[PDB]
Amino acid sequence: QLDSKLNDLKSLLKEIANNIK
Amino acid sequence: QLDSKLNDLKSLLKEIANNIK
Repeated sequence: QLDSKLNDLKSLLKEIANNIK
Repeated sequence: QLDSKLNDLKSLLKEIANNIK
């Protein structure tokens, strides 16, 4: 479950990367 | 405890993302 939270963080950071890019 | 440190890193990266965004 903690790792799934980390993967959600990964999705969020990818989303912000796409936004800024 | 290491995972909590990783989650603190997650909070920091989210904060910088909000700052730049």
